[PDB]
Amino acid sequence: GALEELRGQYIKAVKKIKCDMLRYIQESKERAAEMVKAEVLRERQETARKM
Amino acid sequence: MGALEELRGQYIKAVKKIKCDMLRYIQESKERAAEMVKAEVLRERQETARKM
Amino acid sequence: ACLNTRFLEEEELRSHHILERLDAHIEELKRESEKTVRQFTAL
Amino acid sequence: ACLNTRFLEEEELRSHHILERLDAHIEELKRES
Repeated sequence: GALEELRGQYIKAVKKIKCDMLRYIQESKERAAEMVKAEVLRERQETARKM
Repeated sequence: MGALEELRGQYIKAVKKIKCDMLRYIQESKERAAEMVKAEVLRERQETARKM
Repeated sequence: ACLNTRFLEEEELRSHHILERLDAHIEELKRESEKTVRQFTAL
Repeated sequence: ACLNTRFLEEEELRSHHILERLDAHIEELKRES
């Protein structure tokens, strides 16, 4: 009844909080992965040097 | 009445733990990012050595 | 190079762990609240 | 460096944002409670 519904709301509210943190953490990984490409591209400047 | 306070208390505790976890995760992530700044200034030693 | 890839691999590991801790705080909420409901519903 | 300093800057901004909106959402449901 009222108590079980109130429970479902608190549960659904925290799960939303979890979704926000998830999207954030996924964006973390993408950013650190984008770093990888960025470092590979500055190696390009040094391999032009070596030619 | 007391059930309402309990359920409210349990929600608050859940989210306050999530915030504590994110606070520590973030502080750790920024230190790891700062460590990546040091480690690479040190990689210019190889460049400045090449320049010597 | 290998600083950043190893950085990412670390990120991946920390991503899984913080994820566990969030699922924990949720599962604990589900158990605590289910008990509050069950017992007050007996009233 | 300017790569990784640019990186640390942005994580500062986006981590502050995530904490802001979370502190908002706790203030939200407690005032709803």
